[PDB]
Amino acid sequence: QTPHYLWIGCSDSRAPAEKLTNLEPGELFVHRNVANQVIHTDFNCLSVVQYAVDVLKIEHIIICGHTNCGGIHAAMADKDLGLINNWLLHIRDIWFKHGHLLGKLSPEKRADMLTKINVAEQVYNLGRTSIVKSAWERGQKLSLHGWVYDVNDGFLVDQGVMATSRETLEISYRNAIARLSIL
Amino acid sequence: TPHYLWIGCSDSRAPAEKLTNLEPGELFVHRNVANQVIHTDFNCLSVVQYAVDVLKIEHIIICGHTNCGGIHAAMADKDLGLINNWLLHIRDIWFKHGHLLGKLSPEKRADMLTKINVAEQVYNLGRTSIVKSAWERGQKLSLHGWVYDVNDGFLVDQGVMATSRETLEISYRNAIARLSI
Amino acid sequence: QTPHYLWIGCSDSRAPAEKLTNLEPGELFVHRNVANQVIHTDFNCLSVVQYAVDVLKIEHIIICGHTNCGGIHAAMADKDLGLINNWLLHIRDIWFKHGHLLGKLSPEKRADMLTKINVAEQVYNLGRTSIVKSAWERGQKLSLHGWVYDVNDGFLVDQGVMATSRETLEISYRNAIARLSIL
Amino acid sequence: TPHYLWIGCSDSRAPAEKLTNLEPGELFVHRNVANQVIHTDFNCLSVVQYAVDVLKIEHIIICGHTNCGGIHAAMADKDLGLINNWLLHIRDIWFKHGHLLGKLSPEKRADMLTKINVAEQVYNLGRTSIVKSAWERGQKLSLHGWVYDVNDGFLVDQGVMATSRETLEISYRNAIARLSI
Ligand SMILES: [Zn+2]
Ligand SMILES: [Zn+2]
Ligand SMILES: [Zn+2]
Ligand SMILES: [Zn+2]
Repeated sequence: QTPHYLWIGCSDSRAPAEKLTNLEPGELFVHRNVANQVIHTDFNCLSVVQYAVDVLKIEHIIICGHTNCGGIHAAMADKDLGLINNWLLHIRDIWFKHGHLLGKLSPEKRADMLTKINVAEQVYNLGRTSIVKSAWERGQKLSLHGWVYDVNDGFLVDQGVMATSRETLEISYRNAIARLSIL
Repeated sequence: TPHYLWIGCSDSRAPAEKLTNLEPGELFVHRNVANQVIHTDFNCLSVVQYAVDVLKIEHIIICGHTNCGGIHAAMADKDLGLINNWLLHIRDIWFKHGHLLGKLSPEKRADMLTKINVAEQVYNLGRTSIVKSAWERGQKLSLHGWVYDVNDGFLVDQGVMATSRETLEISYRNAIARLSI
Repeated sequence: QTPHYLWIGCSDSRAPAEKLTNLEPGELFVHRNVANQVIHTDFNCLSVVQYAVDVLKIEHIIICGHTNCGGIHAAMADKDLGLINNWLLHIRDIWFKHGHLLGKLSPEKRADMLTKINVAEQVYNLGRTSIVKSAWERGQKLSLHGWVYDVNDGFLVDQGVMATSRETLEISYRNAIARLSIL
Repeated sequence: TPHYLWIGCSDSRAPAEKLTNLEPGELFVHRNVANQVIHTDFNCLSVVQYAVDVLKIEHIIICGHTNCGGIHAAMADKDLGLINNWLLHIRDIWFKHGHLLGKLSPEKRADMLTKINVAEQVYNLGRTSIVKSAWERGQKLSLHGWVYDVNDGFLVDQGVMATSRETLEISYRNAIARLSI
């Protein structure tokens, strides 16, 4: 009967999409990876993103991050854990990009802050893929969402990110970071 | 903290999550089109590293599934941009086992390839430095490969199942051998 | 003034394209990588392949392998040399694909045989990229060549591979392997 | 056997091969659009491993170049399929240093970004496990980053040049600092 909502969660056995949502079982494409990333040059993910947009003709993509997250912790620490270092170097660039903002916060609160920046940045990445641009620019309906789940509090009434167009992607992304920067 | 890594297809019809009779939080999931493990795919090899090294998983399960979008698309003849690149890896497998699959009926192929695919992905899994090393340092790691027959409801052990490189060769070679009955 | 011929050689300080060819300096796009591969899911290469076909509008791609080659040797040996193992696992699949044929040859002669299979297989890969298919199928001129260079003998008057269309790619590829199999 | 690894752009105008005044056979070349080293790029990281570990190279040079196809295409606004994905990494760099590049003239950006790019690729190079490890086992490895100004004929030391992680920080930070004169 076909799925209508793509979820991109973290491999960290978190965002049991199934369970966190509770919508219609069978209408949820899922992809999971360490720190729930959308990297410009990742076939794996983009391939999913493609199948979901072009083929299954989906109109929603949630990227969902979470707090107390292994990728983020791994990303912030130094242990060279092999391949995963490469993968997380992308997250470390995000940390550098917002170093100033993060660069003044109880270090405890930094992991959770970075979890949030990240969800914004991946939506921003997602939104700049040819896949998605093409789709919008050809008049197809597609909405993007960035949410952060916490095991204690549920979903944070945060600067979510929300993008239904190239123009809205921008505002949203900016607003998101703008909003996170206040302290 | 979880003992299994599940590697499923993005196609939505395999919710291992309950299927099994195990748990969540004991389940560390990665899902991608056609449920592949590609030699040079950082996305997935990354999931497999965190699994094997950080969490110290004991079982990695690759789960294929019948009438699968990915599999069908692979044999379809029509460009879908990026997804085609990703699916060429499954075409290579298709060609590999061509004779076998010619000796077969057009609509029955779908399913066969689904099986073969699982076999082949496990062989890929088991040749990764990651896995070959868990093994050499004597970590307990078993690799399992199943197809979910969405039609009959039940899963199905394909009996690829490996615990070492030697046990990897035997299952793989035996599986391919068996799928030319 | 623009280039008209893409060369894909081996990173093994071999196929100094420049020098091996001697055509018009400035009209040679080059990419090099270990064992001179064209992998289905490699952005790096495909990106070059794209720039060259779509943008610079090239009409020739040589993939050039060579004999006594580090990638091939590495591929055939067992030392786990880290990342490169992953990369070469692709070459090892080619070895498995032609195991029977290789599987009866003075083991010395195997490395050179595999060097040749490889050049065929990469052309075959190249030829099945959307990039190239799209190009042909839209009536653009594009020729593909697979040659093997030897330091002692120069270019082997071998089953080269040669493909100007989807249909010719096939014949050529088959003919190539067919031809290599005789002993 | 060779002592240098050269990492150039595919754009054809940088034939390091003679440019230098060194040699071939002492030169192990990898060329790709916009002369990038991406964190998760197996193609290139592979060249860099073979270089550093197998051949035991002493110098890795990343060479950018003025009016570069890749750089221009990055700032162009027009989809070119796959190449766009690859070029988003250079857009991210562009944005990163946006203010600097706004404070600048439309046609002069081209060149600046070319410089910045080199700076940033070297920083990428120097954060790879591969390189960070050569260093910890005390191998001699220096990383250099140059722009070839095709117009004036001459190369140009950008004076990113690193021999350790600490020496990597200093050059990088100093370079960016200097390119906001
Ligand atoms: Zn996580
Ligand atoms: Zn499927
Ligand atoms: Zn070579
Ligand atoms: Zn260039």
